[PDB]
Amino acid sequence: MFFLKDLSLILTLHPSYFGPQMNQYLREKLLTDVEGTCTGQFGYIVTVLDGMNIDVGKGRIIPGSGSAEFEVKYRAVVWKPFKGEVVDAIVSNVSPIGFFADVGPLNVFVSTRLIPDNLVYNPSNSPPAYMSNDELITKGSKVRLKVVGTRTDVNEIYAIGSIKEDFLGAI
Amino acid sequence: DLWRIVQLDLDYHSIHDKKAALSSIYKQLDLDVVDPTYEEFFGSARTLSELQDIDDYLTFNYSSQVKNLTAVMKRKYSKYAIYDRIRQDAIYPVVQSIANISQMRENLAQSKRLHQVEDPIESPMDMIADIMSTEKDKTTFISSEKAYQAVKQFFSEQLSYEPFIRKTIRTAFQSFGVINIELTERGKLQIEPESPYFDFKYAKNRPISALTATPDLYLRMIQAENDGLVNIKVELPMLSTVVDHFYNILKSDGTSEISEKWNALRNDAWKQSLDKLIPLVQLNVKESIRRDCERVLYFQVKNSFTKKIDQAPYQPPTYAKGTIPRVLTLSFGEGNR
Amino acid sequence: VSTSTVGARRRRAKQQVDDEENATLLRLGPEFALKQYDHDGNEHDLIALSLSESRLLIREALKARSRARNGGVIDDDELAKVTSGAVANGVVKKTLDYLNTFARFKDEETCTAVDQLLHNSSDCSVLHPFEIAQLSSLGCEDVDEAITLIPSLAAKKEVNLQRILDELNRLEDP
Amino acid sequence: ELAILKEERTTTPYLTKYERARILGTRALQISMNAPVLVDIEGETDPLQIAMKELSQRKIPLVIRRYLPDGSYEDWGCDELIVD
Amino acid sequence: RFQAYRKSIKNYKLSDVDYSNERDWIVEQLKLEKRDFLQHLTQAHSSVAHLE
Amino acid sequence: RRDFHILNEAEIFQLLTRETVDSFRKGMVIPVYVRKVESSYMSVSTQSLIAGNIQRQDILEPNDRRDPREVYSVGQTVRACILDVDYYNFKCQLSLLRQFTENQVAGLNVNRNPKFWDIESENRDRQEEIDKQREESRESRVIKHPFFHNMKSKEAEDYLAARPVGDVVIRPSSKGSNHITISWKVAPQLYQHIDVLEENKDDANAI
Amino acid sequence: QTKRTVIVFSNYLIKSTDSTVSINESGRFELHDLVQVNSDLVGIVIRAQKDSFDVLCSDGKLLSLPPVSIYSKLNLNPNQQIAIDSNGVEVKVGDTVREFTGERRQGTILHVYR
Repeated sequence: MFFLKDLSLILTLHPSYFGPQMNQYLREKLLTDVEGTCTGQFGYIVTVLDGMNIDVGKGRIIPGSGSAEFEVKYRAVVWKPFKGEVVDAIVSNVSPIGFFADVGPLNVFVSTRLIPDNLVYNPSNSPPAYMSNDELITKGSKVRLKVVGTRTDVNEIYAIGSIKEDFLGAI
Repeated sequence: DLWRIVQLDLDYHSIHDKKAALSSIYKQLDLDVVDPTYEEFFGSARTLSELQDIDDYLTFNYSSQVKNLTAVMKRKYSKYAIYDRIRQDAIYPVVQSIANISQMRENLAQSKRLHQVEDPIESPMDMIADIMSTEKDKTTFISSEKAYQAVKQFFSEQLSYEPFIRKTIRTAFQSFGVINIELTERGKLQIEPESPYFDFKYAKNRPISALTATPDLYLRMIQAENDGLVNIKVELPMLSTVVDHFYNILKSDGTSEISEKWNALRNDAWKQSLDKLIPLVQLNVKESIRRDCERVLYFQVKNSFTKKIDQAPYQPPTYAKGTIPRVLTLSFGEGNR
Repeated sequence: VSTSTVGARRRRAKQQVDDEENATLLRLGPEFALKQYDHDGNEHDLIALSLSESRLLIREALKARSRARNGGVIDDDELAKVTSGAVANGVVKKTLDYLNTFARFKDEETCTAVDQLLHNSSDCSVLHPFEIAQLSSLGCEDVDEAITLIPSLAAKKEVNLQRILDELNRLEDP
Repeated sequence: ELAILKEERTTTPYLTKYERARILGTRALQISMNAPVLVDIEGETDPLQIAMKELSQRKIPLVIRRYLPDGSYEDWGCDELIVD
Repeated sequence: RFQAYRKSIKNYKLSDVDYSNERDWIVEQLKLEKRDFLQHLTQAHSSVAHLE
Repeated sequence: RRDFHILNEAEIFQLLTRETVDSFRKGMVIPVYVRKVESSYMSVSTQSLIAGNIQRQDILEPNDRRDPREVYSVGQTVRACILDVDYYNFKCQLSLLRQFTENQVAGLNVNRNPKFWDIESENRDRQEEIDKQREESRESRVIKHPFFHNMKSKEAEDYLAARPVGDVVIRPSSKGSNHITISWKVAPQLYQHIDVLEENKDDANAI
Repeated sequence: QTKRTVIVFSNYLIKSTDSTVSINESGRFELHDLVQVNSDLVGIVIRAQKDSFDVLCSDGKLLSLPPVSIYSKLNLNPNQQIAIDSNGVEVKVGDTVREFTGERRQGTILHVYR
């Protein structure tokens, strides 16, 4: 789910960049170091609002190292999945152990043990799919799934979905 | 070849369930008149792609009947609901008057003109507007242009779901198609002169028939495609020839401006049907070539492994073959001080 | 890396059950609590975003940045290519693809009307912003379906759920 | 809040010896780390000497933040503090 | 090995009509795949009738 | 089963050096390591312990008349091109001539037939990347002088407009950091820009 | 690690919200080890597991293999691990270089092979 959050970043600048263009350079450095990153605490930062008018304040010189430390506060759009949430998805891969879907930047893996039994995996089909009499879910097929668990990594998030309840599966 | 026999029997055992499912579905439809296209394409059905084509044709031309049989509730939206509304609406007679479905099928199957597409006495816009004005109560369309677009898209869907057009396009692509590769920005930057993907960075018009002799090239192209670097495109040099031939079969012979409008509508719907049909045929051909190359490489690896492990023990002189010799091994590993 | 405006949170002895993330229970954790603070420390509400609002905001910000980088002189692919960073480019491409392929409302005025309906409504004056975002995003059609997908709305029976769903379906472009 | 406005600054308008020493050290370190020099150098090569030359001409781009006992502070530019 | 191959196959024992159809489909598949081998065999050993 | 398979020269070479015959043959460039320098030859070692030698005709350029020891010393690895390979004896001869170490770039044998290869696309991408290589960055110049002002030509003329005749301003020149433009007021609404060439510059920002 | 379903009794499980598994004292190879996958493929270790290892090869792909399957570590002396840049200047282990073209990235050299 997408949100607006007020975040802050600590930026350290080498003395070789102490020029008139210091502020703009700090702005592009912030944009390059925040746009697209993935933090387990917050999720995924997709964009920074008002990216060219961010206040940086006054940097403090670190005693003994010369480099200046800047405290940058900004507002950004953040997306983070939650346990027990039902969202739309697009299937990216089909495999006997289960199928992998994509919910924005997040890639969700659904095991066969969380798939209804009538959706038997068909490897002979082109492309291979988990199909039933009235349902056929393959690569590129819209699916509505509920996120059950989320795994936190260093700079990545792994989520597990399920389609075993009602109003789920193919859409 | 015996391993191929085992694989082929497994494949047919798999597709037998699908063909039985299609037979059961058709029996549940219980058509008053047996559809000649159904019989003709079911008798010659060999691949699961053709079975899927049969299923699509049956579901499209009997969407109401198939939906009822499903009913004979999760609010899944039927993708054919709009077409069912068109069937129920007063504009469906105009869609009939464009061209007779049975006559179209006979002409296409014969590949030559058996009947002439009769142009209605009034232009498509004339008939659409007249029926809209005389049936404002039932015509669900708002403007005559909207009804015109709906009729064109319905005709395009009818042409697209015709099994014969799909079969002809698939045969043409499988016989005379070529392979072209496009590069994404990731492909534009990551395909380096030392990378193994550099062999096909700018390949063009590669014959399909020659691919089976070199499976690794196609496998590597697919692997590069899966990495988000390249895009594989299959195109036919004579696609315009097939389009023109099918248009000539479908087009009417009238010369009046009303006939000109009817021919324009038919041609536009036919182009839309081609636009919808091309990706599916491309994917089917791609999967077929993938399976062929994979099987070739599987057999090649099997032969290589067999050659690797086919060696009898060393035969000492003055002894028969198969005798185990006494052996002494001397080694030091590296040779450093 | 990035630090939230909420700090402190030192050691204690009590342990609470409203700490684990759970969408059904509407327990979003401390950093996503209902009450937030801005850079001035004033009171602030949690700001959820539906796919329509998120798409509008991301498109506006990206096109503003693209215009600024060109000296103030539409395509999603070009707009994604505007940003810097290959991984960032891929992430924004994926988000844009998701938003485009599931955009319930691609028009500013439709989204504005939807937000006005979901905010100014007397029944919706109690609705949690997460519930509002879920309702505007999932595009549910039935009261039972919405309740099954959103367990929180089951306990809120003072909501004109069916007519609001029909209003959303009407506002949804067919 | 904690910052004190420029009009109501009540600390001494002179550069104390501790502030002078710290400013010279920081500027010398920054110059030794390839920071731009804001004054013309005739033949000088020692970072400390360049820093002293910058200070004499009121060209050091640093700000002194003087902490009052209660936690409030005053920000003085090194170009507006009088140096002996 | 056959059990492993047929583990996914729920229904294996086909009818006689289905059996003959399977044989015909297998023959056609081999003829399509081994067309080069059959052509070379027919061309080299043209004297023998109905080798295929 | 067939009798025991005896390894041949190629198989023994691949087993020992772990280097395939294709990846180690004529017309290849490898970073060999110099192990012994002599007047008439240089003895070098490859990465895979393959001892190599070069006759004196190739260590140094044919035009140069220096000594092999002066130019190259022990421990100074250099690029070399394979000329001959003794697979049985694991001996190779190398060349240091730049006609091999530098000109050999498109070492792949990929068929570039225009019917099946898009030569035009690869060429266009090649000038694209070459122009990208040509692209560089530039920054402003800062000078400390009482009469120096970072202004444009029109900006300098307007600044001198408010001043009487004869006042002088100094601004960076468009011909490069080694050039300086001096603008002085010849007459009311009449100014002369004079370019000054700098010699023996200590730094770009320096005078 | 194996990314596969495992069935174990509830008596052998503890609810630990964080893994932070240390792979030390296990197998023969550690992180950032240049090992030989087979007779043809040579790679480096990116992530170690209690049951297997993750190896990035010279081609640019990722593989998962048991510790037994790996041939051995490619112990190379400085007289063997030698790198030469485009201009011909020798570059040793741990030095920072920048890509001449492409993404033009930069980093510290971990291992040199061919």
